[PDB]
Amino acid sequence: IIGGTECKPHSRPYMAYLEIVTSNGPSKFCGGFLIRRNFVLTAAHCAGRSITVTLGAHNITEEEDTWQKLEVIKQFRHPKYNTSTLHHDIMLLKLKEKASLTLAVGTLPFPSQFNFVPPGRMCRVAGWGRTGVLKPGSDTLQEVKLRLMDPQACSHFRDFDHNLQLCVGNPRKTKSAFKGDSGGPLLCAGVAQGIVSYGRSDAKPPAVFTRISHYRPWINQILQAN
Amino acid sequence: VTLFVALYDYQADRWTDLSFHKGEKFQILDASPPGDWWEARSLTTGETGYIPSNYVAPVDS
Repeated sequence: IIGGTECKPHSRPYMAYLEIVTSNGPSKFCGGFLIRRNFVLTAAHCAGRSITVTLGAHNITEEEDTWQKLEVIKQFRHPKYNTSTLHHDIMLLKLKEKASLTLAVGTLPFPSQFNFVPPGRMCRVAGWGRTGVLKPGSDTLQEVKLRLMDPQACSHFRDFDHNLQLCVGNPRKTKSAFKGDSGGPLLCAGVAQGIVSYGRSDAKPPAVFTRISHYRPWINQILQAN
Repeated sequence: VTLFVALYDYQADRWTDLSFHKGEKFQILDASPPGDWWEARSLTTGETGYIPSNYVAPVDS
């Protein structure tokens, strides 16, 4: 998160910190969010051989009693995900066990297909990602408020599709989701509307978010069968 | 089968993508999804991200 502030600890109890491993080499990290006691939503591009989710965290370097660290047992990457367009950058993660609902660990409501969110409104996103192009990832959960932009503001992203994607962050400001925030939720007036997908390497906003409402049928299909 | 080399320098424009120099080597991690890009790990930097298939070739080609 660039230009954000430290979250009040545990104030976003659906947040999931994902550590993604592929044999021997270093791990990668993403955000995500708890939508059922045993399901986490994140971005498709965060997939990997094995994934550990940490729930109940604030400072990800300091174990605490609020932590519930759970292994992912199955990954459901959207079947139409494509790496040229990054369309359908969405994935569900089934956890080995159901999380315990506590003040620090809870689920986030996801939208009906009709609830289609429009340009000009301010939304919030949180994450543990980098705080600048050449800055470290953040040990503490950070949040920032960003403007939903018209699709034209995202015209330089390959085949930006307003039905599938949200365009997020006023280009006149430096405030933005960034590397390591992928998979985190975008909330608009307390309701989850987007998932951080991708943006510019140089951190110039806006960035592209998956529009969750479009995917409600697919999400329902996975949740019903699993 | 997963050890590749950059044929050219590349500067990334999406934050999901690796930048790299000609001759840098990669382990290809996932090439299943359709698209111009495969997920790879740089052996030089240890970073994971997408690389464009048309910038790379197997080390033994």
